[PDB]
Amino acid sequence: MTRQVLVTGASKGIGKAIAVQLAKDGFHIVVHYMGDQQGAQNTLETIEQHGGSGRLIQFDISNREECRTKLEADIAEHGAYYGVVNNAGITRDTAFPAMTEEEWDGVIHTNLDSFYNVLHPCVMPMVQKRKGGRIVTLASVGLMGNRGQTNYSAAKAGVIGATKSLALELAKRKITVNCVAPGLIDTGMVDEHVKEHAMPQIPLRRMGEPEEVAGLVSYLMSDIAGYVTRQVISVNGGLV
Amino acid sequence: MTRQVLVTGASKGIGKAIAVQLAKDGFHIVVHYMGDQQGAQNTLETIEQHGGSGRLIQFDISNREECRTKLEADIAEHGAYYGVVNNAGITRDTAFPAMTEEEWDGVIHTNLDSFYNVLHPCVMPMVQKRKGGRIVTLASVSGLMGNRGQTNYSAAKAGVIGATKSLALELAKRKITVNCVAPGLIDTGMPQIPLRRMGEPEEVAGLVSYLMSDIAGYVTRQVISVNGGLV
Amino acid sequence: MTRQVLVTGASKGIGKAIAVQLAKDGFHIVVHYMGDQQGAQNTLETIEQHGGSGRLIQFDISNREECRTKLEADIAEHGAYYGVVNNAGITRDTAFPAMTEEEWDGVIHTNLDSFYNVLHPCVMPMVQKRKGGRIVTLASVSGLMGNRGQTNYSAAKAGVIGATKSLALELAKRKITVNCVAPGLIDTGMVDEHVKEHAMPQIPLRRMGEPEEVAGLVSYLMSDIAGYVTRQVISVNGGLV
Amino acid sequence: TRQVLVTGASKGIGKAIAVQLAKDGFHIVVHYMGDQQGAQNTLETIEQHGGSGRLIQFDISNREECRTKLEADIAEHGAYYGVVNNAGITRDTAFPAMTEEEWDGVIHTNLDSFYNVLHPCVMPMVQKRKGGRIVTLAVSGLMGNRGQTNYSAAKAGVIGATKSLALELAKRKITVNCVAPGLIDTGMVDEHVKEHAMPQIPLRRMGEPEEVAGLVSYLMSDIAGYVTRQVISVNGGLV
Repeated sequence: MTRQVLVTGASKGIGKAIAVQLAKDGFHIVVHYMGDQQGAQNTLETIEQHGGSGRLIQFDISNREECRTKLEADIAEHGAYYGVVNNAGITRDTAFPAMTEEEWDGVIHTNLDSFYNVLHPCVMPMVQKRKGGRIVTLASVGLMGNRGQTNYSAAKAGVIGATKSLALELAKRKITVNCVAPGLIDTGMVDEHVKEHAMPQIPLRRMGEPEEVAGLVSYLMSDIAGYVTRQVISVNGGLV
Repeated sequence: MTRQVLVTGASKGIGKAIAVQLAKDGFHIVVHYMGDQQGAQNTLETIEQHGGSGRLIQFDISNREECRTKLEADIAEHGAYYGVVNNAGITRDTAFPAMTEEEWDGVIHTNLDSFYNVLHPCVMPMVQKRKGGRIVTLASVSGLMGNRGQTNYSAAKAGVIGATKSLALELAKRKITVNCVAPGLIDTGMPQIPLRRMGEPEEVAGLVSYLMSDIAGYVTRQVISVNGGLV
Repeated sequence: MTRQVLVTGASKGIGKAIAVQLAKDGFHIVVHYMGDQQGAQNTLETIEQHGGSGRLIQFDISNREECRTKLEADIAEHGAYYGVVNNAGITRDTAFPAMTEEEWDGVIHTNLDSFYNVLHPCVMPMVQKRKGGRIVTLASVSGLMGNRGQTNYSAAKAGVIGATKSLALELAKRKITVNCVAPGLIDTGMVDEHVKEHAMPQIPLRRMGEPEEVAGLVSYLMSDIAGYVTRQVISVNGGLV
Repeated sequence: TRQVLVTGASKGIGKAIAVQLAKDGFHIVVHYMGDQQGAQNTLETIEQHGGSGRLIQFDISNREECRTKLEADIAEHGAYYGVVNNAGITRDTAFPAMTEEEWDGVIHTNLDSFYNVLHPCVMPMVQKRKGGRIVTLAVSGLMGNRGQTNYSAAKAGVIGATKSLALELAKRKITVNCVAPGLIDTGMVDEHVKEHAMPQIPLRRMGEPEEVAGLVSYLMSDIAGYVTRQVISVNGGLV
């Protein structure tokens, strides 16, 4: 009966807004967090006070072994997830010639390897339950490239390509696979010089809110969105 | 403080499903038709059956002066639309070497010139109400990727995409989102589609519904595909 | 065997550069013009003076019947074209609310209807000659992402791209490739300078392109080794998009 | 006077590119990892037809080997004018069955490639102040796979890296583009793949390596200096 949705990074910002909204939609939210147990608990309590249901889960997304262990156990105990939302991390400009090995490797392995680390333990349980499903990845913002971000652009484009290929793979199981690509989102601590930097590039001349990303994820998660797959959809105020 | 949404081609198929879903969403639907009054009436009947509301309107999207006259009179009587859904459009499939003048022109006119004919009388009244707004055009996977026998249709729908993105840039400062919905193959009465089925009219309407919703206010200048994974 | 290539709008700028370069490549160029006869003869004289061959043709790409008559007569007399470069176009820039009927219609029916008006008389002869061929349409970055004050131009060029892809699919088995070239901002001379450096910061290369730089990509697509490139829209825009 | 590194030039597309770019007049650095026979023949063919070049060996998966060999080669001969970074061969694996090693290995070979080969080359190029050309090579467009999430992730990542680097080096008159071939007849193509793919290809034939090399030749050419940040597909209409 009940449909469970794992939301990574649901202790803060975009992941928290997604978790709250999907709980409102009726999904049993698995609120994931890395270190911030207080924030995850806050998310879950917000969910419960607005009439929904969920539970916490903890793992470090860059720790593949830990991801597998915690997810396989949570799944063995509670059943396969109907949905998996894989949220993104932050970026830091660095010009390619100046870029160090660690900057390249770290960006690639935190932003691209998390696709495998989080989704591999989750996909076949979802297939085996044969009730369809939903997978939604999120970009750091992937389609266009950006100065000083060859590593983050490679990672984000990689996620997009992995997402689309997996969409082709899982189409026959009635699991939709889509990527959401937000523009500049106001998550509460963004640099002023960042706002200053990009606001003229944004037709709507304003930052997006986390709830605005969550609305798009809520749509993709909904039953009527079952013919939408293999897509990367941007919520960026017209930036691109 | 009712919010009115014009839906062209709403007497049948995708247009009908959009009109019905948006009425369920709480919008007052202006059900447009050209000759299919019976279909339009059935749409409005269903709208009221679900507890919604709306009204009919008649014009030929290809007749620019008729469009302007009827739309401006409707806006005079009831106020400006909050949303416009530009859905009407025909196909005249054929090999390009065999394609006639009529087969080219009719497709361009009904599919692409309707952008100007329907939206031009509607934009400034929308802007002047200073309450934001929504414009959703309809294209096709054909417009994104090309398709044999559809040089005309692919041209017209790709053109709708380009016009839509431009208008998005123009109207963003009034908080009016402008987006385009590109359905794949829709069953309105197959091994190249990953989901291995045709789409349903309601599945197009669901995406139009999302775009018409208040929480979609930061999505603009987009062409979003509901196509089973074709592209 | 001589291969004829029609080049619309070849009296000036990009069309001229394409005509001159293709003549250098060895193609017999049909230099088309609408009103600018002297520019077209300038193009043909350049071609001739570097040892190439060509001939003029006149018609208005807006006038479908004139296009058909002139192209059918030229092809009846000289045989089917091997290549067609659909280059000619117009802009009528305006914000959408202020845009007139004629500013919308003129752009759609000159830039987008051109596809049918020029290519329909030319495709079946090309196919019938069973030698393969080349069709290259010219669009714009405006038709890829949209631009303020260009709902009409963006629509027409996006439409050109969609038609190009569909025709590519129809003709692929005929060994005719069909592609679209999308230039960025090209220095055609006398280009308005406010427009110019308003556009400079969007262009990574921090310069406008040269007509020869567009002609070089058309020249590549026209070449035999490009026979596996079709259904593509290729941008020459200094990294704009 | 203008040197071009061509990785994977011992065979197939890489060989075709090396041969053609040498006919265009570039001095080709013919790279190989294990296929020394093939690279020797690539260089010998170049020289027989009146061109010039030299061999270089390294494993593109070994960042250290790449850096040492490329820095040494550049120190002796000066920075490359062009770098062509070719792609490996694809493999089917359903995502559920895919192993840690299949994922990590494809990312490491097909994506980290970008850093391992290009990073030693970019700043020297910039410092020579003669402009330059970088071309990455993505096999794309096919339908009906049993899964290629890792290869498609790496190829999409290469495209993103390429476009971003294009943005960085635009000011330096260095163009950076990606070429995405369809199904190319390298002589080692599975019969099953030919059968399944051909009805999806409007041209109804595989491409020839020389048809990819012609597009690389165009991008390397001086007249192509206004083409940058692009992915250009040579695929017979596949997509």
